[PDB]
Amino acid sequence: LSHVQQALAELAKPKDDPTRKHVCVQVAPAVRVAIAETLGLAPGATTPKQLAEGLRRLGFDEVFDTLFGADLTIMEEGSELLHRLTEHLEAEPLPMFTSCCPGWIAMLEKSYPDLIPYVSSCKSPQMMLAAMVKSYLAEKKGIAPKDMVMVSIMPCTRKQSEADRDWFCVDTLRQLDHVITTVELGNIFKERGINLAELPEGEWDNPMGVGSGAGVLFGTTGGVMEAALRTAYELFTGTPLPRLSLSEVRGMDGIKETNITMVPAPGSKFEELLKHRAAGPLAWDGGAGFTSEDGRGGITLRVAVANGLGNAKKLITKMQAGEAKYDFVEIMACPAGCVGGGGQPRSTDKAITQKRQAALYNLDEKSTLRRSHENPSIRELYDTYLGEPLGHKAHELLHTHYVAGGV
Ligand code: SF4
Ligand SMILES: [Cl-]
Repeated sequence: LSHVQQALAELAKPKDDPTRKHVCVQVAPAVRVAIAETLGLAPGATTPKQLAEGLRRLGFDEVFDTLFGADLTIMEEGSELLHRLTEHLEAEPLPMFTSCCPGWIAMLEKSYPDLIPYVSSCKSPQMMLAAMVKSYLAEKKGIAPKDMVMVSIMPCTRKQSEADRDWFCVDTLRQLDHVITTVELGNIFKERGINLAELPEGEWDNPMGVGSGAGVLFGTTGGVMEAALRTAYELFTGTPLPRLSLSEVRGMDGIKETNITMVPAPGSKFEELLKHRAAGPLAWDGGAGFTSEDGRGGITLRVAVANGLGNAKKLITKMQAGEAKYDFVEIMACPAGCVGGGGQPRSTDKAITQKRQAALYNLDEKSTLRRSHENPSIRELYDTYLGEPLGHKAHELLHTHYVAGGV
């Protein structure tokens, strides 16, 4: 039985069936924008809440937004980056690589096992949300994890392999049981005569198990990498980080970069560290610093983004050669990123991924910058359950490790 079949079988049990499990779903933004295409419509032609209604009609007990999981990843990865920076300023190495793309993680383990220590220990948004629901939410609702099935809808054909990593288990209890792609889900709806464009607005569930809505605030973060950078930057400097604009790197396909200059906040420990101490296949060059005549030092964070895997191999070679100098690097296996993932609908439109990206968020939400640490649902989870980012409980549920040679 395929994972689609297993999931549908669980949903086929009447809710009052004594062998019926609690079945929940989480949905990626890239799925939400592309699912309209499965009906021959434009990206974003169906609303987030129409999709939530559609999923509920399949028999899902809870319907979650993967963006809640991404708030968790931003919390942990922003903290991890800042921690690595602090340790390096006072003399888990740098540069740091993101860890959300399983295509990258597979290549890392098989082809670059020596780079393992440089990779973020964070789990992906979907795996963080799944770990959370089978632990925190299970406890809150008085439901045994064994009686819980979680499904995720992803634009990606590699997300099941991510979910299947052996140790992503609960206390064979899987944190995330089944991954379904955008097109597979689109097919499920069409086969059941569900037309998403004709559905009423439904509603999301909060993974916290109380209140209404998806448990994510209004607005956009700019994505996990930018938001992790913002978390670190704003704590370091005491000043806001605007939306980033990445620029194409000359002579290297699929690579974009930005340099972020950071002056420590006055009176901060960061200011102290820079002053008090002025003096590995990828050796950190001690970082790119700057100073002024009066002694106001700063560091420039050198950030790169690679799409996709061939292009990433060429970046790594340059990095190892010392020809490319970066402090924080995001590698995505797909040329267009997740909106162009292998589980997405096929279009004759060469610019379909541009249309999908543009429709990801409305102009209203686009104009409002969201910060994960300000989300009351996230605050409550840390305050009452997780403890501190990077802490013992957070590490146990939300972090992971890598296996040289692969799994
Ligand atoms: S970039 Fe592609 S392979 Fe990587 S997580 Fe996104 S959809 Fe999956
Ligand atoms: Cl994810």
